[PDB]
Amino acid sequence: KVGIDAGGTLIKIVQEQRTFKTELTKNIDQVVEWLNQQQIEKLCLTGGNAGVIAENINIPAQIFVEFDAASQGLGILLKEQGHDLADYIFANVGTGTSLHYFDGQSQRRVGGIGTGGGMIQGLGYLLSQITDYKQLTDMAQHGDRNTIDLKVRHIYKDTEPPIPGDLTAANFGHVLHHLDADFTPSNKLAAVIGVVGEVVTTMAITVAREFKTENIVYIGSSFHNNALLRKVVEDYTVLRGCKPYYVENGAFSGAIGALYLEKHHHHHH
Amino acid sequence: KVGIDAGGTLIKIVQEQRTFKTELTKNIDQVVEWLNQQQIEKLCLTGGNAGVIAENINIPAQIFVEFDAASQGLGILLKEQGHDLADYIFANVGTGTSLHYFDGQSQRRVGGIGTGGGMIQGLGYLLSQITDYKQLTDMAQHGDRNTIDLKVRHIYKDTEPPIPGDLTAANFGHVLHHLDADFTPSNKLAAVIGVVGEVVTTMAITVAREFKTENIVYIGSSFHNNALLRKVVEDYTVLRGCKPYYVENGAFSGAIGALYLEKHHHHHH
Ligand SMILES: Nc1ncnc2c1ncn2[C@@H]1O[C@H](COP(=O)(O)OP(=O)(O)O)[C@@H](O)[C@H]1O
Ligand SMILES: Nc1ncnc2c1ncn2[C@@H]1O[C@H](COP(=O)(O)OP(=O)(O)O)[C@@H](O)[C@H]1O
Ligand SMILES: COCCCCCNC(=O)CCNC(=O)[C@H](O)C(C)(C)COP(=O)(O)O
Ligand SMILES: COCCCCCNC(=O)CCNC(=O)[C@H](O)C(C)(C)COP(=O)(O)O
Ligand SMILES: [Mg+2]
Ligand SMILES: [Mg+2]
Repeated sequence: KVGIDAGGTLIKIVQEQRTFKTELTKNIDQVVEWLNQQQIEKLCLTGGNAGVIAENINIPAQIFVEFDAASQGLGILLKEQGHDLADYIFANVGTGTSLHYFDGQSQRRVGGIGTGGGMIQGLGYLLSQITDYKQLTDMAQHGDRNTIDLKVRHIYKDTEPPIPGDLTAANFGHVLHHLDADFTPSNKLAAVIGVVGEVVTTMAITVAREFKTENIVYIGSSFHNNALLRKVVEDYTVLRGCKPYYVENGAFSGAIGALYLEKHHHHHH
Repeated sequence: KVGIDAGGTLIKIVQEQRTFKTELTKNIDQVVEWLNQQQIEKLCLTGGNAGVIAENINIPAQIFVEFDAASQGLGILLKEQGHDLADYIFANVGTGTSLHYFDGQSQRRVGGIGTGGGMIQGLGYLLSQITDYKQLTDMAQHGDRNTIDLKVRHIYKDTEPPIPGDLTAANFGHVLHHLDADFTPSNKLAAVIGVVGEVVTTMAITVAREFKTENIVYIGSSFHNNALLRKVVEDYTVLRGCKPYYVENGAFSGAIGALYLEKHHHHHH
């Protein structure tokens, strides 16, 4: 069997040892072409575009809701990778961002936000005219956010501030103080990644506090080829007294979960 | 006496009936010029740039921390305007955004984020080259976000989604699906206001849930001349089962609070 998580931007495919593959959601027809060349008895599907695959191929399919599939696959990966966490927030930073509290037994969605990988690509395109994901993310890595973002220390100056001075006070809030600066593509893109990372993290640490867990597990393809994003998120998570976890193949959590859920759907009473 | 909240972008001045005035923080020297033409016995100061005013003029001054000054002024304005709220979140959407829980007696800061008025101006400048605040905000009001923002309904298509289809899934996440669109200045600016409003609101409703209040009071100068921002925030607050409140002269809460705190600082035992 095959597990497929057909998301808003990427289609994640898991073949069973696991073989991992991705395809762009825009190229969903090419996934169907690939499937038609395999010897597959059943599709285990999840994600927003699961229905599009199912209706376009004659292989029997079963669909699972992404939140439960992602939680189940993530729980499997965490254990494989040596983590025995009692509870955690997980933040699925996909095309958009979905936040979940896992209490040790099951997941509940506790929030979400439109700041995620889609914004990185879209706002990154508006600021740089780069459409290629590897080019965009590579360009951002070494950007300097200092002429773009305002820190608390910039507002309070010689007065000791009421919250730590190094914190971002206003994303893009320094632009009007640097109107003669060279706002390079790298610098602008670093600031896009900065705001996305800071928003995701802020929401994750807030729901971590609300649900009384110190653990925050970050998954999603948005971290791929984006070490800057991983650092923005890791650093701020630690600053706010929580423990960040990244997961090898975590972006395939849903696909793994779909396979697992299909397998255990069979029972009787 | 005079109350002055010298913030990151605007200096809010209250003279006592109240007279309200603003000046750009960049023009802080002109506030000092104005002060030197008045007959003022004492300055009641708050905000990040309070120290700059105090060190540049010979009028006796007392400084108050903005969070307590804002809370106190807001509590005064709410009562003046007929609201007797038992508790509430207040979201101070200034150059950046600071979030507070007021339990009926005092405030505590419960979060914050760099998505606020500074981002509107800075990212708005990067996308439109407009520096004038009235021009920028006026241009945004009637922008169409539909080719820029991705909704849940766009990902899930003919499948009923696990969360409501009209929700923003990814700010700027539709850009790559509309690469031949005319991304007009109005449309781009509406999307900037959209992401700021949605992030602020998301954080406000999350801490409202955490601290068990249905009331969210929004203050800050970021709402001035920005009906779109007010609508984005109001609508999403209501959708998430909370009650939004806007306050006449709410952006002057800190200045009013500074005057009040100075007046009642005098006591003995
Ligand atoms: N090869 C790639 N092409 C396009 N986007 C990519 C790629 N690798 C990583 N990404 C990033 O990952 C995001 C998608 O994350 P993912 O978790 O797969 O979301 P979804 O389930 O919505 O498809 C993209 O918006 C982009 O930021
Ligand atoms: N006349 C104006 N000039 C510049 N910005 C304005 C003006 N009116 C409203 N704003 C908006 O209000 C924001 C500042 O809000 P405010 O609550 O005064 O913050 P601060 O206390 O940091 O100065 C600006 O970033 C901008 O979005
Ligand atoms: C009108 O909209 C007001 C603001 C809504 C803000 C909150 N938005 C959300 O919670 C949706 C965020 N996005 C997500 O949760 C995900 O992108 C999903 C829609 C679940 C789709 O999953 P994926 O394709 O993996 O990103
Ligand atoms: C390194 O930074 C990591 C991310 C930090 C994100 C959180 N940032 C914050 O909480 C600061 C948000 N901004 C604010 O609270 C306000 O702008 C203040 C700094 C209090 C200044 O007040 P004002 O001038 O009125 O906006
Ligand atoms: Mg996904
Ligand atoms: Mg302020």
